[PDB]
Amino acid sequence: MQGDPEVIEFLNEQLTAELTAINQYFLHAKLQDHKGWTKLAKYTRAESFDEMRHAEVLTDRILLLDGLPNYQRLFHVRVGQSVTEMFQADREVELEAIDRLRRGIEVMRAKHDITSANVFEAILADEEHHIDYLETQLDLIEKLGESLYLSTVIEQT
Amino acid sequence: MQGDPEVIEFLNEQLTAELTAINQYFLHAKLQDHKGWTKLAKYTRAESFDEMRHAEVLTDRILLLDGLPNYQRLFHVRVGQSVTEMFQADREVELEAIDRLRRGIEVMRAKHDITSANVFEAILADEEHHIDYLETQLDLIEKLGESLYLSTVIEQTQPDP
Amino acid sequence: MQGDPEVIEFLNEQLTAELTAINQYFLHAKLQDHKGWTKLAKYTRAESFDEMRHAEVLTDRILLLDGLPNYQRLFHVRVGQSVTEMFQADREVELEAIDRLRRGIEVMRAKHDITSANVFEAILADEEHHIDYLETQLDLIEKLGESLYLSTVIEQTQPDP
Amino acid sequence: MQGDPEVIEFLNEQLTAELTAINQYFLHAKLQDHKGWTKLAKYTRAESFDEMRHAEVLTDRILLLDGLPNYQRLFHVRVGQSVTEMFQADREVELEAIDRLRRGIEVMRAKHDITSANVFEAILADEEHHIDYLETQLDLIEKLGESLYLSTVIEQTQPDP
Amino acid sequence: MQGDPEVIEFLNEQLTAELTAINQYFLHAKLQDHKGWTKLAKYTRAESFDEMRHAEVLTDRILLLDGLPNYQRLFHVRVGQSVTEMFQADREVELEAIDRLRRGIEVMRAKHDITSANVFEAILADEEHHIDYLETQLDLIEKLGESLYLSTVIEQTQPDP
Amino acid sequence: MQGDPEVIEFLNEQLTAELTAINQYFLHAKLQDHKGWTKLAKYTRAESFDEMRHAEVLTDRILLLDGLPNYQRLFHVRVGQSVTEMFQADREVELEAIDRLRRGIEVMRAKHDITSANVFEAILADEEHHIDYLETQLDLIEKLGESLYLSTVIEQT
Amino acid sequence: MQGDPEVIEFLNEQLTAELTAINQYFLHAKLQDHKGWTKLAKYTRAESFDEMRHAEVLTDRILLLDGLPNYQRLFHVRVGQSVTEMFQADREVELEAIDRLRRGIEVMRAKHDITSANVFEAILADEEHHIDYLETQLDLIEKLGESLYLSTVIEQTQPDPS
Ligand SMILES: [Fe+2]
Ligand SMILES: [Fe+2]
Ligand SMILES: [Fe+2]
Ligand SMILES: [Fe+2]
Ligand SMILES: [Fe+2]
Ligand SMILES: [Fe+2]
Ligand SMILES: [Fe+2]
Ligand SMILES: [Fe+2]
Ligand SMILES: [Fe+2]
Ligand SMILES: [Fe+2]
Ligand SMILES: [Fe+2]
Ligand SMILES: [Fe+2]
Ligand SMILES: [Fe+2]
Ligand SMILES: [Fe+2]
Repeated sequence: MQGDPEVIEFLNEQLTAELTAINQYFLHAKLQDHKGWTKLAKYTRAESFDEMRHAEVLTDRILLLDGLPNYQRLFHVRVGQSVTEMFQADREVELEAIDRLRRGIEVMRAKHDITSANVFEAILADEEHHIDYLETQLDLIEKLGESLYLSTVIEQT
Repeated sequence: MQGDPEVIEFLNEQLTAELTAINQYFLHAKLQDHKGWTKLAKYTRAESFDEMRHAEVLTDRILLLDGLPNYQRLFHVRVGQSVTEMFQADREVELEAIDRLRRGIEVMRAKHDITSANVFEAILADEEHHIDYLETQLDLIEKLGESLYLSTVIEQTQPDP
Repeated sequence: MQGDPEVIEFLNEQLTAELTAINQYFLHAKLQDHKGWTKLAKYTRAESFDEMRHAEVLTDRILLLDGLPNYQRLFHVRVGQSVTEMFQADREVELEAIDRLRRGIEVMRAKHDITSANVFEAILADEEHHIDYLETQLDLIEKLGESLYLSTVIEQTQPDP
Repeated sequence: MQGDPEVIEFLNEQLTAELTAINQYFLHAKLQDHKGWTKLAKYTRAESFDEMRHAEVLTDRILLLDGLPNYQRLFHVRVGQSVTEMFQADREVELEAIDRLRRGIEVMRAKHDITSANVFEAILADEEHHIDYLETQLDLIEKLGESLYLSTVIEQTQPDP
Repeated sequence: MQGDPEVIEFLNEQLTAELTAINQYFLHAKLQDHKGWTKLAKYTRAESFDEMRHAEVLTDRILLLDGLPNYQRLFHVRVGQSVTEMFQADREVELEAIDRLRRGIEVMRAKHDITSANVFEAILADEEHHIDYLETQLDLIEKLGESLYLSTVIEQTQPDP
Repeated sequence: MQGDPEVIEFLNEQLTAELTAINQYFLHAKLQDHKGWTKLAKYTRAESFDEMRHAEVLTDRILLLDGLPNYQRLFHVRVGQSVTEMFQADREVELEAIDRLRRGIEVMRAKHDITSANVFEAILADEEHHIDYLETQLDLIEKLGESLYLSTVIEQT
Repeated sequence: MQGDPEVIEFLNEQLTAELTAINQYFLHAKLQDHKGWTKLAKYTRAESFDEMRHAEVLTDRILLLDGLPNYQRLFHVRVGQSVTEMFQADREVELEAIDRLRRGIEVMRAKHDITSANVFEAILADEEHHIDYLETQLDLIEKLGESLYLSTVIEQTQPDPS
């Protein structure tokens, strides 16, 4: 088929965000593992792979609509140094996704591309779950302090 | 059969208390899980299911006595915000249960409804065990502080799915 | 995050409806089991547990939106005596759910809370399935009569336990 | 190869009859399942799939004879509302099949298309079995009445899915 | 319940389209199998069974809305003779489906029948996937030619049993 | 028992055709395997063994009717050289069977030897299936060409 | 510890090349699967994941040397439309890899960071294996033609399943 160019622009924009999220989450995961934050890195890594699944779902639909998936562009990768900064950086990415998905759902349904809208709806629910994890961990960091929090994730390995 | 009206009232009062405890314990479990207090939420949730079995036992006995089990009323559900408040609130529920069940057992045996008394006797021992856990946790919180205590119950997961 | 207050009001209203439905369906199941309506009670009981799943899904989303899930309020629990009344009562509850869910999906989508809308959309499909079961059972009762209908659900079992 | 045009006309006519029967039996099964006539719907559904096997066998033979299988035409689908009407409608379809198959076997054998005749002979035996089931169920409905008969096929299940 | 007449009409129109697609896809699968296009027939046949599940889902929803599912009407079944014509014909069916479903979803949501809309939404995604395969195969045929393309789907078997 | 001599003549004539078909299909199968037409030879060989089953069924009935099965006579074995010729030769054999079975069914049923008629009816359906395979392959050869068709059946072995 | 800045610059440049290759190979695999070139897409995809291992090995070493792995920069992603173009594009990426790794190995050994050199030596052999496959397929396409070659990789499935 051939999609609506504005719908394809939306898919490619979210695709750029996922590729950005993949790099950010993967690098944070490697930073946390290297700092010895074993249990936390394991979670961040899996979040990275989930963004890859989002990228592949978007790519599939872009191709079905006869668009060219954008694998060249990246947004600015946020790199945190402390555990608090890493969660805050990753939360910022998911907050931009939310808005980048909400607006896309309204256009896609207005232009009747319901299947593309549902791709965004599913990603939106996932991103909302992840931000909930990030904000829950940040609340934990505020209550426990960074050291006590970090103490729960390190592993003699 | 047809129960003694005062006995059925005692059973229905405890049933109201269980329905309240189910909601209170379930919401505390969900609140703790949402705050990332993983291992603690698992325990609070299981306690919620205990009160559900208590509710079903009470309901069974009321029907056998030909009464109408009360599924309409709730007492005031106490919602804590900190971990201490949650344990204190749930302790309050179990304190009233312990008082209500003991008074009911004496009346039920006085009116010769021995089987109804034994239902309360079984629930009472359960409620006493639960209050013992709550008071034990509160003692741990006082000794360790909320943060160190919470540190032992968190797990990399923290979900709302 | 923080939801739109009207959206949370919708979620909390439906949560109130589910908690009512849980109590109504569970009591009907216990009433039916006590009357010896064995196979029918098994189904009504399972319907109760489905409403618990609806309640838990709603509770999760309310917490994610930083609201306070309402475990204090119940609507009026409708209690039937005959099989026909029980089905009619449970049908009335699902009719009110279906109306409120349609209203919420439109508001949630207009305010862009698509994830909350989809939570309602899934519950709505379940409630529509359930009302369809109730109306089909009601049609059977009209065709067979209560006695002949009840004869298909009786089983050699005990009342209490 | 290339068949006798009249033989292919016979095969295509029966294929039209089967495609009609598939639709009629499947819709009756879905109608019966929706009314809660569970065990009866399972049987009617299986009857539908048998007619699909008849359709596929006929289609294969038409292609071997280099004809064009007719998937465009349907006869009038008879839709009953009561159980009695549904059985009467499905019986009417099998009566017309049985008459046409006997006519085709004689023509096919006279024109020496023995393999086509045997395709009809096998379908005829199946349709005769099916009409025998319908008439036996109809006799039961007359003896028991619709309500008592329906009571033997009801089951604790859902309408849709 | 009782559906909106326009919603039930949309559902029945798509149901007519599925019944047409089932016949069209099944006959193409049988025609390809009879021509020895073994691996391709297996795929076309499976697509036929997808449309049957679509038909059953639509039928289920129409009955829940108290409509009469239309098992009487077929649209024009498009029959190709070459491999290209068959893919082009089946693409045409999916083009109309995609148009019909999108218009129906907007109306169904406008009339607040959200569950009916979601049935169409699920079918739409399936139809879009199928058209994507058809257009992909057509591109392969244009690049390779019919003969080379066919060479990849033939197997020593070529049956009509 | 004792069969009708005309019925036994029919059985023995079809038996001669099967013994002929066995040799023809077997030799074609060996020719195709020797030319490296691996997947095709496997099919032709199995068709050969099916004609053997026909021969045995005919022999059994001839013996039941107290006739002497003819294992001495053969019709002319057609040997093709190209793939097209082999299919055309085997199709010719099955076309003669069809006619040799149709006429036999009418006589056997007229003379009331229904069981012998049914032996022919079963063979007729099998032969009709086989000719359908032959004509389908020939149509494939016409559409693809001999080389492209042969390319689908060869095996490094 | 702390590596030599020039070594870390070499590692980060190869890391950029790997991130470029992951995207390039993954998109080629998705393009080929979407065109129905089933068996070939399977191969290109696996090549994408192998480049992911290279990135993870490179990231690990950069972190050990207390550098900041660069996950921000990409080289130009080459997207071909025909099969030949896709193979030619992927060969171009590997050709730049071979040159960069050889200079890095010599510098890394001269500066006594032998472990970093061996990381490059291992990747170097993998890239050479991959280039040999690409040139072999390109030779097959030249002998067979694009159409005949493509016929050997297609399978009845050809979707965009998600
Ligand atoms: Fe994502
Ligand atoms: Fe209790
Ligand atoms: Fe309850
Ligand atoms: Fe519910
Ligand atoms: Fe609950
Ligand atoms: Fe059908
Ligand atoms: Fe039939
Ligand atoms: Fe069929
Ligand atoms: Fe469909
Ligand atoms: Fe032999
Ligand atoms: Fe034979
Ligand atoms: Fe990636
Ligand atoms: Fe690499
Ligand atoms: Fe990656």
